Amino acid sequence: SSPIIKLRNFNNAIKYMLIDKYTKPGDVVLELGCGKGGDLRKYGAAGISQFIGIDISNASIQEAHKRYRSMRNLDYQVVLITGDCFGESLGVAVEPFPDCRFPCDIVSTQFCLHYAFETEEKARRALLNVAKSLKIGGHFFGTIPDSEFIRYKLNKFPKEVEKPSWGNSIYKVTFENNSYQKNDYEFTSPYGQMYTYWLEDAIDNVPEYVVPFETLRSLADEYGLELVSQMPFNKFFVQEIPKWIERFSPKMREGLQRSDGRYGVEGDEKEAASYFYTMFAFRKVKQYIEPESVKP
Ligand SMILES: Nc1ncnc2c1ncn2[C@@H]1O[C@H](CSCC[C@H](N)C(=O)O)[C@@H](O)[C@H]1O
Repeated sequence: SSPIIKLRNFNNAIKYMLIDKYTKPGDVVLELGCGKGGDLRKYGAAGISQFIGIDISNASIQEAHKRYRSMRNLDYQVVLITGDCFGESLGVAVEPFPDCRFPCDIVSTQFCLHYAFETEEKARRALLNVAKSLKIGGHFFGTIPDSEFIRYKLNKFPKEVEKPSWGNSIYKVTFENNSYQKNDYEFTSPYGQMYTYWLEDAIDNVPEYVVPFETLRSLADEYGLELVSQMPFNKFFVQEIPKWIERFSPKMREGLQRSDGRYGVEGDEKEAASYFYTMFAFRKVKQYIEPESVKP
């Protein structure tokens, strides 16, 4: 109905499309930054065997527990853990939860990996956490702001603007500084490139960090993860929607359909959801061995 509701419907559609594209029956899923568990139920149709949700917010995990408790137990085991997925090794978080079945098949980071790019140390710790958790042949997928859209918008500001900002009725980005423009329209470093993000009734002016996708790809490769797909939300939706029209309920279709009959978003939610964000998927191709770790 409202632009922000259509954004939420669209992003939920994206997550269904992403999860069901790469997740297989029987998979063990590690959901990092799982929040209140809003995607827990999206794995049911995929037929997974175990969902491990980790989030740094104990309040969100408590709410995840409460929402799961009122649910009848699904066909998969659910493990919900309060823990820092980006600034600490995952072993600390999951050690009290021996039911976790590692190595897993899927690592999912939905709308959260960009918080790991606060520093190189945190970005590397997050990606090592992802890589070490996975089987060879496992997949790492997720959703982050598209650095190429961010660069496109940043490139429009003259160097004199001290705090480049843009948005529309439902979102706003405010960069901490103009170092990008002063640096001939390139980030001075891949990490800690901070902007405050506002999303109506979702994110209340919280700092987050650009994820220059070439750096995410380079780091992933260093830790044994090969890019399978990276697509802005609008192009991913176009690619997947032909197989999903029949799967969505009537109300779900109605909440995704435009007046010209196509499915997707228009208006302010078009930029806020379908341009601002990209999906990605990596496959683990080799086991990372820490440099100089093999001793006599
Ligand atoms: N270092 C960190 N470790 C784990 N979770 C983190 C984190 N930094 C941020 N988060 C979590 O990232 C989440 C972003 S909100 C997205 C929640 C969920 N993945 C969904 O798509 O609905 C929040 O729950 C926040 O607490």
